[PDB]
Amino acid sequence: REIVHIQAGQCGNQIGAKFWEVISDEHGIDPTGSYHGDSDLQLERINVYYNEAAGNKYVPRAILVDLEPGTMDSVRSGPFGQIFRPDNFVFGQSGAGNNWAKGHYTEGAELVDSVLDVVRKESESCDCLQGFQLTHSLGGGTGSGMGTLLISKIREEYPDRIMNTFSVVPSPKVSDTVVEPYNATLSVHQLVENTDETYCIDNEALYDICFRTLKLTTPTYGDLNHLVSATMSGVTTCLRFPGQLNADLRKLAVNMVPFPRLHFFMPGFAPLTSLTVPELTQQMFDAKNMMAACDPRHGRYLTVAAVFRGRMSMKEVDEQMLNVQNKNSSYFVEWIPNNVKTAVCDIPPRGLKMSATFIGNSTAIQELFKRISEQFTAMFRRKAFLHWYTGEGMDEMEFTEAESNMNDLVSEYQQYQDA
Amino acid sequence: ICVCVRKRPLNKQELAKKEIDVISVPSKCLLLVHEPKLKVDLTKYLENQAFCFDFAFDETASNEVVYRFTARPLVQTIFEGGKATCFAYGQTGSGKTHTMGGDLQNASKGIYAMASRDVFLLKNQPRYRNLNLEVYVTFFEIYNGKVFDLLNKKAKLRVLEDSRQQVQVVGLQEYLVTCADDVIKMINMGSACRTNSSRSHACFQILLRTKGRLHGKFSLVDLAGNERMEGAEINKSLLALKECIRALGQFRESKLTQVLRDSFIGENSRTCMIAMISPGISSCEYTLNTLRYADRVKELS
Amino acid sequence: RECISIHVGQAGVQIGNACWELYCLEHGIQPDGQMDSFNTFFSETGAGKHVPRAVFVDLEPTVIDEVRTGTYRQLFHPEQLITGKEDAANNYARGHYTIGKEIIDLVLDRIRKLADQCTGLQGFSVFHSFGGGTGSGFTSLLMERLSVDYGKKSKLEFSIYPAPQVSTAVVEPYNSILTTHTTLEHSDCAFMVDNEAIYDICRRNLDIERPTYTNLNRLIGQIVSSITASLRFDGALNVDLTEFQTNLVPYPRIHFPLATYAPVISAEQLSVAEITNACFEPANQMVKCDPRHGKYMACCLLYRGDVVPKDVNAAIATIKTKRTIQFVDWCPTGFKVGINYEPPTVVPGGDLAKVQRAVCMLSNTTAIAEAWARLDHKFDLMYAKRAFVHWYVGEGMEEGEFSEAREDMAALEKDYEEVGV
Ligand SMILES: Nc1nc2c(ncn2[C@@H]2O[C@H](COP(=O)(O)OP(=O)(O)OP(=O)(O)O)[C@@H](O)[C@H]2O)c(=O)[nH]1
Ligand SMILES: Nc1ncnc2c1ncn2[C@@H]1O[C@H](COP(=O)(O)OP(=O)(O)NP(=O)(O)O)[C@@H](O)[C@H]1O
Ligand SMILES: COc1cc2c(c(OC)c1OC)-c1ccc(OC)c(=O)cc1[C@@H](NC(=O)CS)CC2
Ligand SMILES: Nc1nc2c(ncn2[C@@H]2O[C@H](COP(=O)(O)OP(=O)(O)O)[C@@H](O)[C@H]2O)c(=O)[nH]1
Ligand SMILES: [Mg+2]
Ligand SMILES: [Mg+2]
Repeated sequence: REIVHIQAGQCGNQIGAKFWEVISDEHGIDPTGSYHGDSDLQLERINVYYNEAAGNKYVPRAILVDLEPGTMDSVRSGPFGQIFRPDNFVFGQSGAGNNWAKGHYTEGAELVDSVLDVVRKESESCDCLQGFQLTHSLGGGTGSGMGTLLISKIREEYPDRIMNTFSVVPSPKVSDTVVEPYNATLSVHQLVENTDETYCIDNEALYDICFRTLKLTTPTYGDLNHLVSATMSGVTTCLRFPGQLNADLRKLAVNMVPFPRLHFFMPGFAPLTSLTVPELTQQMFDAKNMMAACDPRHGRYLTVAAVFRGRMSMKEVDEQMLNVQNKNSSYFVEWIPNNVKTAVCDIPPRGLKMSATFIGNSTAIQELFKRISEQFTAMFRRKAFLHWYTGEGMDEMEFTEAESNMNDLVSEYQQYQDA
Repeated sequence: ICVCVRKRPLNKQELAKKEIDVISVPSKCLLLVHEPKLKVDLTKYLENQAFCFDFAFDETASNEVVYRFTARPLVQTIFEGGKATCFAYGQTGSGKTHTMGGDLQNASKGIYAMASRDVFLLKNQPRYRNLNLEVYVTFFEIYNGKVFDLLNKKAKLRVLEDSRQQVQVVGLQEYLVTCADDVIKMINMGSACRTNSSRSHACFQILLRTKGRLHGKFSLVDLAGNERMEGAEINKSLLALKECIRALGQFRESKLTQVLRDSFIGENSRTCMIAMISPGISSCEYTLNTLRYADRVKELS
Repeated sequence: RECISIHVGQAGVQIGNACWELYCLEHGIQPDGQMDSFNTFFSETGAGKHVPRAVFVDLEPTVIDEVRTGTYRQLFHPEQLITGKEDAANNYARGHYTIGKEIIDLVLDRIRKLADQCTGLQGFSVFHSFGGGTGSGFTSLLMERLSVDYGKKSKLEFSIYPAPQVSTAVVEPYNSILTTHTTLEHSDCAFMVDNEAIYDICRRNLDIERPTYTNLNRLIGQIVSSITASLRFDGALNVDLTEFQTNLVPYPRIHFPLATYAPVISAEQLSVAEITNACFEPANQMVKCDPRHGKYMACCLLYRGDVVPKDVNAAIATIKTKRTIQFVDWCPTGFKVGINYEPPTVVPGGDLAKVQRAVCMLSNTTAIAEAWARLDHKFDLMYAKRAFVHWYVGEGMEEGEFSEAREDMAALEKDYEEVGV
């Protein structure tokens, strides 16, 4: 029915910025101006992602948050910099963090209200608010710590509506901080409690896709974001476009998450880099093509949701889609009936004549949580860099309490490879 | 793991409304449900179903009799240094509180009291005298994922869990008792400020300590009705409880199972489940639900 | 944000004298005065000059006097150069008690005069000798008091571990043990520099039969430059102290990382893979010992100059294939790699040549404790007869403080060994 979009912390801001300019050109929107493009559809549900202001203009329902100016002015003087509403930006000024604590308590709390009070304006402006979606990183802190806070404070003011996040889980390769595992674990715990669905964009997976399968040597933060950015458009398509489903985003939740513990989705895309259909499915269901460092093999799928794109015959899709869960019919939990649903839309993405994307609630995701909990208990062992948080006000046992909650999540996913 | 069922007699209200008693317990381990049914053509018949438990108590069984075959055999477990738990499970009005806390009111007539009585008797026995143990008691309730100290005026407590995963309930008040009359005073106090009717989980504990260390612990639990969307927390806890108990003889966590975690993980731990049943025809679907849950629990023995 | 340098006593002073000169050359500041980023270490004073955020202290003039003499005379303020008439005498007991007390209040206050024009200071980098009069004594006292006036603010010491040949003093080992005891619970991370290791590198590499102080210091200068660098340039490697140490020390026990400089080669291009290869070579360390023996519990690579990660990677890969990896049980396989594009500038009449690219590698090994032994033995063996103790009791020290200090070194040597698998 209508969604607001919070976007916070260097990674989040950069990630979402590409998202925005990517869907904007899908809908045919200028840096400010409105429509331009012989298509007609687009506008039906443009409502959903764009509160529209004075005259023509389209301005996205987006809130921009950070704890240091730089990253924001990167957007303003950038791609679709002019597009966002001016007093929708919320600067930080003070020290960033790159330490959870700072963002979820001290330098964080400081801002919260001034952001919360702007989401409050956007929301109450909405004719019928569907929920919020936020982009941020789990490592570092100006969005992994303020973010998990922002959401802890959205529920409470909005228990009602649902919480959606795209969270980049960090890795040992392509990382700026030794502490990431601390920041990661500390958030994972928070996400588990206050969100309905969370998409995992693993940076380990991400790097692997660029170099391990794309000849791209030094992977910028750039061609890497291009992956996430394309994936994110694929994942939302059905809520921003046709008249096939409609996607209550709550329907999406009620149908993808069998168990309360908000289960985390691993996404996957069809063609890539900066397509026969049988060729498209074979790829979209390949580990070598997941957005999270996992491998659905070492684990069953709870429920899967796939969404195609471009002029192609569903007759073939429904056929191939059955042919996957057959040549692989052991990897689809049999205690949940028609647990794999496919949606087709006919408006091609950027370049690409054909395209597909994939959403998967798979117990293999366990693998991901295990590997961050591996460098965590591997450092919190002989209390590592911990004194950086102790100092900002946190308690020693708030770490064990997080670690403990997290391992259960592994001990639950591993419980459902049952029968 | 021991699983029992207890049928309570029809009360005044039910008899007055002319409720039919559809429960029979023909032997000490067999419970019969005379389920009323209609054929497609509206013909009335009975599908008499049979359930077997370690112990099945009929409407004439008193709390002392029930206690003797359920929690009594677990007291020794704490003196042997183990962790015991006894749960009262069933539908609203089935007799859970009446069994654990006293008739209604009268603390002395309930399992919490009776168990305490035997704890003082055993500690004074030669085989245990030389243990030099001190007896402590606690009483708390769990409501909507929140823990409240019933011996410290519903004070809301915090529950933390390190990485090693043991849980600790910060602030829970432990009271020293040296007499059954002491325990009865803490039970009255706690029951007087509990959130009769379910809505919470009640948990009265008896701890044994010697020197900085916990010797043994017995957790007596008065569960919330098994039949305002808080029923989600109640159902998750009950689902969680079942898997924890079954994991004992071999998740999707909840507060209840988090707090009682250490009582299911040890190798020297025992549990008893008492399923309460309201005998009325109008409660037949609630009864079958209680019985089938019970079946799956004992299924792990 | 900001960053104060303190140089106490001869060695301290002279070392800094030489790395404040490499600093100037790096950032191009004509001695006289002028030419953020460069602001981490300098305060843009007057409407011209650039001046360091440093303080120099010695208990006799001599050394400091040559500073207010040779060019760079103009570079500092007259106040940042504190001097003290009466010597340290060569015994901690004097520097820490008798002769120190008298000058501590005047130093302490001036360094605060420096920290006052610093919106959100960061910490202090302190340079001092290990054995040696005021290097051991005064330092220890400074640090105690700095901890009182600056709660959080980190303290990074650059210590000079003494060695028989580049002349020491008989009592040296006492002094070293002594300071390193008091001083230990007050530093966050310290960089030890073995005078034998530097004397050694100047022989095998620069080819000098008789290495001067002025010869040694130049080399040390470079190691230090590469260490700080990161937080002077700025957006590169180890940013804002904290994340510098958070990277090397896993245990409060002040851990002393082992430093190894890249290509040292005399004036009058080495491969990226090669200099990394020279980093895992004992003959090129900063503290004579060997880690093919002990274990590593945090490795760091700090590159400078023309370098793409593409190589740094393939250099690491092959640096593990036919080598003594030996990482410790409970700790990843570190390698926080940091590249600082800005090329390695060297002194003009210097003995080392300009180089296309240079590496730094800071590792916290257990084998660094081999130096804590070499010192204890000397100390233990002299103390076995109160060898010179009476000079310390003389200024007013307790015979107990000698026990109580070696007592910690017994403990430290235990901890170090205890971290092994
Ligand atoms: N690397 C290096 N070591 C030095 C230098 N000057 C002295 N040393 C060493 O420092 C130690 C002696 O410390 P000193 O600086 O002489 O002692 P101090 O009390 O701080 O200075 P004084 O008051 O002059 O006695 C010995 O280990 C010497 O080898 C130097 O310029 N460079
Ligand atoms: N065996 C029994 N004999 C006589 N009365 C009983 C017996 N069991 C229960 N009752 C009565 O029936 C009611 C149910 O009591 P309790 O209060 O024991 O229910 P629960 O605790 O079963 N109910 P709830 O708290 O709603 O989940 C009370 O009024 C009791 O006094
Ligand atoms: C009067 O001038 C002298 C003054 C001193 C020393 C000395 O003997 C060489 C003198 O000549 C007679 C001196 C002495 C003794 C030492 O131990 C035997 C020492 O280590 C060191 C020294 C001399 N110092 C050094 O060699 C410092 S590297 C300084 C004190
Ligand atoms: N793919 C994606 N990941 C990023 C980007 N920037 C940082 N990351 C990852 O996210 C983690 C923290 O991001 P960062 O923005 O620095 O944290 P912040 O202070 O909360 O804004 C890092 O450890 C990286 O692994 C980005 O540009 N795109
Ligand atoms: Mg009750
Ligand atoms: Mg001296």
